[PDB]
Amino acid sequence: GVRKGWHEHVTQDLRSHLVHKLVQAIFPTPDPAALKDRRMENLVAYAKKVEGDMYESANSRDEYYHLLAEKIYKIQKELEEKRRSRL
Amino acid sequence: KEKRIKELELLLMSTENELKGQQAL
Amino acid sequence: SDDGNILPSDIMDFVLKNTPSMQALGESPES
Repeated sequence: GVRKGWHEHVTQDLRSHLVHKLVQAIFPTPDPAALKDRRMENLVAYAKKVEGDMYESANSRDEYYHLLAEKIYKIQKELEEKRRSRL
Repeated sequence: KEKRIKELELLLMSTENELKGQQAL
Repeated sequence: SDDGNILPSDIMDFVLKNTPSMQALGESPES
């Protein structure tokens, strides 16, 4: 028996845009040229690996989103006060 | 900190509504 | 419960370098 029965609700468009939106909060970049630089490919590959691990860690689409958004919350709001507190 | 927290939490979970909606239910 | 990492060192260093902010000066007490 396996509780996972939610993969059929997902789309390739959702997968693509959620990987993209993961990257936007993992590192917002200094300027839009920094999204195109070769070092951002490491950030992008890390975001792809995280997306797949959070997907595999979930028995529902809601739990998958919750796991994505909690790790996004950590990565964004930890650095926003450890490195950007003065805003 | 609250507006940007709800903003971050919503920013991901809105994507399925942006791409394929919820009017089917 | 646990407190394990989520941000590998190679990717961490790239986000750590870019996200800070700084200031500068060059005054003197001389007259």
